[PDB]
Amino acid sequence: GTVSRPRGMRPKWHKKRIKRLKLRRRRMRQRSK
Amino acid sequence: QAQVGLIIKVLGRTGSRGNVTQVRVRLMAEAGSPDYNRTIVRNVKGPCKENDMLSLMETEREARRL
Amino acid sequence: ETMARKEWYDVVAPANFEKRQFAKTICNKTQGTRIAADVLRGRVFEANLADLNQSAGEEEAYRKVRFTVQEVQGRNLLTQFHSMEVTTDKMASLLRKWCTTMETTVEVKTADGYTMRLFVVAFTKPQANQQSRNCYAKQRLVKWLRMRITKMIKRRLSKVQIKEAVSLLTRNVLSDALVRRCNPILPLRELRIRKVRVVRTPKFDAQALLSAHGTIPASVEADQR
Amino acid sequence: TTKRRNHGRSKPAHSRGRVKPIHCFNCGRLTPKDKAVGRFVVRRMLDAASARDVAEASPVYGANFPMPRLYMKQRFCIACAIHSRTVRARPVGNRKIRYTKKV
Amino acid sequence: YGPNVKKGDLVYGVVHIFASFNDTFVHVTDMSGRETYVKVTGGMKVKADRDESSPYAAMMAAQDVVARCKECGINALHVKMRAVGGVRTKSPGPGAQAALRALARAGMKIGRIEDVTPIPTDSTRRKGSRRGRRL
RNA sequence: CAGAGGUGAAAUUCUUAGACCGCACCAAGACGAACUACAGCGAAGGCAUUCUUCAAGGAUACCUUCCUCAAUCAAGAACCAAAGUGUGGAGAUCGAAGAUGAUUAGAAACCAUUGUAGUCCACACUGCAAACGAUGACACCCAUGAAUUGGGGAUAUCUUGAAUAUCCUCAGCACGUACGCGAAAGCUUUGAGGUUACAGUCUCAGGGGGGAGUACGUUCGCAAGAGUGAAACUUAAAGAAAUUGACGGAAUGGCACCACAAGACGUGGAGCGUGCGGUUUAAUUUGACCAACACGG
Ligand SMILES: [K+]
Ligand SMILES: [Mg+2]
Ligand SMILES: [Mg+2]
Ligand SMILES: [Mg+2]
Ligand SMILES: [Mg+2]
Ligand SMILES: [Mg+2]
Ligand SMILES: [Mg+2]
Ligand SMILES: [Mg+2]
Ligand SMILES: [Mg+2]
Ligand SMILES: [Mg+2]
Ligand SMILES: [Mg+2]
Ligand SMILES: [Mg+2]
Ligand SMILES: [Mg+2]
Ligand SMILES: [Mg+2]
Ligand SMILES: [Mg+2]
Ligand SMILES: [Mg+2]
Ligand SMILES: [Mg+2]
Ligand SMILES: [Mg+2]
Ligand SMILES: [Mg+2]
Ligand SMILES: [Mg+2]
Ligand SMILES: [Mg+2]
Ligand SMILES: [Mg+2]
Ligand SMILES: [Mg+2]
Ligand SMILES: [Mg+2]
Ligand SMILES: [Mg+2]
Ligand code: NA
Repeated sequence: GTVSRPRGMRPKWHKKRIKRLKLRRRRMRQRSK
Repeated sequence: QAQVGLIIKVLGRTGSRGNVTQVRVRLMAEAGSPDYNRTIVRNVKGPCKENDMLSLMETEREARRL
Repeated sequence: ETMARKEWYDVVAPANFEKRQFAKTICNKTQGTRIAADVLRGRVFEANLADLNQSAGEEEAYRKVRFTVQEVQGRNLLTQFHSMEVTTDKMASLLRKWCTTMETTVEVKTADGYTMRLFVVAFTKPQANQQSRNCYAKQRLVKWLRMRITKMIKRRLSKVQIKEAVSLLTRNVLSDALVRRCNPILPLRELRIRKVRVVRTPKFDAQALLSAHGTIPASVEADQR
Repeated sequence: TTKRRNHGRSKPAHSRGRVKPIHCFNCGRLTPKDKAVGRFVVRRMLDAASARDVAEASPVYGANFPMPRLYMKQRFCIACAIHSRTVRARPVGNRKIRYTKKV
Repeated sequence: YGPNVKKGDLVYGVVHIFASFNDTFVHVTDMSGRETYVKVTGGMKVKADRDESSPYAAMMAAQDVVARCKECGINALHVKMRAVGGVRTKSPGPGAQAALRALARAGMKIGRIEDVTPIPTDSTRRKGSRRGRRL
């Protein structure tokens, strides 16, 4: 409990997902540069 | 050897299924004995009531209160 | 067999206690280069103060005393005061909630060496007509009480010998003087010394230990049945 | 939805910022010392029958001399306080009842 | 093997009753603690791991201790009780009371009783996470 | 001297090369129990042993000084739990990663035994928290009772100045039961009141849900990342507070042989009667799947 219904997964893990996505995109572009 | 004990009060049915009775028993011993009038809490199975008599195989164990 | 090689000994408290031959102990027989007296020295025996001073009352039953074995005299174990302590149950029971628990550590060396640490504990109390929900002490009064206790204990104990210091602590005249002279600072429910520990001993003296015990009672352990 | 005006703890908004946690007596969970459920327990070492048997064999203990007790300040996390029934969920009207003394 | 005292004189030991929630120790020493007379535990009396902390194993251990210490010559016992203490539980395990009762009933005299579980005036961090043990 | 540990029960692990346990010590690193509170201090983050020391900060007291010097904010600046980063140090405890043992359908988890990085210190970074009172700062008015912390003012008790008593007062953290407000939960001199009868002052942010605090650019950062921050596109709701039901491996109080306990007979195993289903058949007419199946008499 302690919270209302989220739209999808737990927001902290969704934020962790987006973090890993940003790190991968940064690595990709540093590769192309 | 078995000591004889006299049930002096029924404290209530113990256990989850209600098949055990918790009773207070006084050890019926001869006067001048260490266990004379000594009382102890025992768990009993079977139909029992006040002033019934039990055969204690051991007199050192007391039943945990309920 | 394990106990067939064991011998019995008497532990002897110093002469300022009434029950001289408190406690009994066993040790291995001397065998080879391993001498019993050489492992016996340094053993520490704990005893209730009420057992040692039978003529004392109920407060003595809450204080434990430890003695260390200086020397072996036949089957007697000559001892010196090691430590003293309130029992855990009594100290735990002395605590209340809505009051200040003020502790003082005092370190004082007796007139013959023998540094000791005193560990004094005191409690505030409400006054007779007080209606307040607590009797917490102001920090200035706590520091003043601590300073006064330190001064009184150092002055009283640096002047005397180890045996007289032990007599002051066990007959708790020092604690009575402390509560009498410290109550004007703060009203005190209780001021007691919870533990005394000898922390530094002087070099071993034979004459001083023999003067600590006076008339040494005989040990019958060595004699035959 | 705010369940409690005190938010389950003794820390008003402008009293202090951080209260150092303690380990739950039962599970070890870290709990702010204000929030934890604190009980001071004075416990007999033996029940009445064991006490009688031991006092019969003791020159120290008897009617004149009481046997020692156990003293413990116990602080519980909320889950362990509820599970051990030292504290129970209460009806909304009864939640404001506070006891200041032991009863 | 006993001390050379008159008949019925009280020769004291100290019993260290260590009742955790996993086991029970009944340990008799002299009053300095250095020399051990006898040590019997619950696991010395039961076959199953789950039974060593129980009152019955503790009582059997206390009976053994009295049996051996009667031939040692010790007949009176000062008592030291402890829980695990330290940074773990201060509540004694189930077997302390039973061991002490069996000591008293089997014919030993009881002297001073004291509770000596180690209490920190401040401690190292206790096992488990900040979330505690999660069952 | 034969076990100890650990669990729901175990096993991993330790142990006659003496473990566990016992007494007194030694060393090292953390931490400062009980007292500890709807208590104190701090701008916030935070801060509990003692003593000695450095600078501060607030309140109170004042017929001291002074004379508008203020309030609040882009820009700029300083501080900031934990985790994390760098260089030295430390390394007891606990413990991300990992190892082993259990549990399980599987179990990379929860549980057990361990254990690296960490956890602690100095110096330098990072600048994010449910960094919360989810409530910006300054100022005014505002009902009642019991309290509490510090300082003052006036006039019963105890010790020998300290504390306590009664009353008042300024400042502080709060509690219970008035207006008034609010969608309500609730708030209430501690406003979320004094607002459609809408104006004391300054300032930050918001404008249906997602996409998304994502992309691109840029600044900062050793890095991790931080700050700033869209659109295409998609969607009719998302959301809030309360109400009544239903449900809960939540609590409490009761109850039942269509429940169990103590039991007695059976059934499930065989043969056979009967009903139901499958297969078959030209058709094997159909209904019914605890509350169908010797039921549709
Ligand atoms: K960024
Ligand atoms: Mg819930
Ligand atoms: Mg909720
Ligand atoms: Mg929300
Ligand atoms: Mg006060
Ligand atoms: Mg809370
Ligand atoms: Mg403050
Ligand atoms: Mg905080
Ligand atoms: Mg609470
Ligand atoms: Mg659970
Ligand atoms: Mg074991
Ligand atoms: Mg060894
Ligand atoms: Mg070890
Ligand atoms: Mg402290
Ligand atoms: Mg850090
Ligand atoms: Mg770190
Ligand atoms: Mg380490
Ligand atoms: Mg570890
Ligand atoms: Mg699960
Ligand atoms: Mg583990
Ligand atoms: Mg929008
Ligand atoms: Mg059949
Ligand atoms: Mg039809
Ligand atoms: Mg039909
Ligand atoms: Mg039918
Ligand atoms: Na909060």
